[PDB]
Amino acid sequence: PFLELDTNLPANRVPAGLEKRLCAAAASILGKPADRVNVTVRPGLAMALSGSTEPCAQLSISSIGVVGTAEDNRSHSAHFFEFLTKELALGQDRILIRFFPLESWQIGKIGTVMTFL
Amino acid sequence: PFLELDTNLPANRVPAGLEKRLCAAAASILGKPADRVNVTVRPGLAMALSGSTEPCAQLSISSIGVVGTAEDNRSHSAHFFEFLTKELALGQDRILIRFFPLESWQIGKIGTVMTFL
Amino acid sequence: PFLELDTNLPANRVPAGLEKRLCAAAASILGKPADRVNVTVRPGLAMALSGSTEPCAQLSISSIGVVGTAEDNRSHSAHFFEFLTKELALGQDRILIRFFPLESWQIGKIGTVMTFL
Repeated sequence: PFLELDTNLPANRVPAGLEKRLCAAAASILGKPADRVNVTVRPGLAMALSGSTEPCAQLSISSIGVVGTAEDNRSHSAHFFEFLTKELALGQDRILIRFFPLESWQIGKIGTVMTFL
Repeated sequence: PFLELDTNLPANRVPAGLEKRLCAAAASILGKPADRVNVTVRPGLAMALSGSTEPCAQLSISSIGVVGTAEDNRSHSAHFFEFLTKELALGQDRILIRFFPLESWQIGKIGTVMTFL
Repeated sequence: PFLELDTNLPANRVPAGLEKRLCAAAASILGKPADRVNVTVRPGLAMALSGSTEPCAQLSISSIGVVGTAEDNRSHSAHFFEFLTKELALGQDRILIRFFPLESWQIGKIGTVMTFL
């Protein structure tokens, strides 16, 4: 999985080691081995979420197979909201997630694509 | 809508409050309520646009329903170019936009997905 | 083409002028004129790749026509891995790429969309 988190929290208000805890949480939630989970955090950005520049965060989650239905994503969303609200000290109205299915021919890994591994 | 703006302008050359003005402009252009508009600005990046590292900006716009045709996007592009050229003091050859349709099952909101709200 | 590179290398460990060399490399690899190539580098991020927070980089490549098959992307991946491993002093296990086909109606250019140019 590929997780990307943009926030207007400054880096010094994003708890140390968030990327590592998010990586482990994602592995558990999405049912994927932790050595296949990728996390990118981009703090200190200028953001409006739902029209408001109060602290907020946007999460993007991309994966093969497991983020392509409403019913799967409803479950995933609940868990990721729980994780981020606590970590970032945000209410649920200050987080949004976007889910993006991927296919193996899209993933370049060790100089080839996942199709051939 | 979800707008993401990457620029090689340093943060101190991106006018204060851009994210708020872009949020209001997007609401007007895309015909969506301002409390559904999201904007993320990432300044100070290293960028080449059309082969050149002169100041520039890349905008991504994602939304349900309204960014999926050439004729819709032609109109949207004109307006967003007008907005950004003035705000960022850029010529039109230094901005590019990418439009991405989204579906409700992709949007995690308040711990569920938009499908169920 | 639109290339986006996220890294946890600090900006002062990303060689000067990387964005320019990546732009020229991409033009050669993807067979596109260099004045149509776009590169964005976002350094100093907090990242885990394959579960690990050691230095790493994620590259996204978006283009019309040339990134939509496994066999095309296998070739592209080899070249981009070669480029980035050397530039960033990373092993191949510390880089991942994602390929995203685009269509002309998605690209806002000079106030219109590529469809009409």
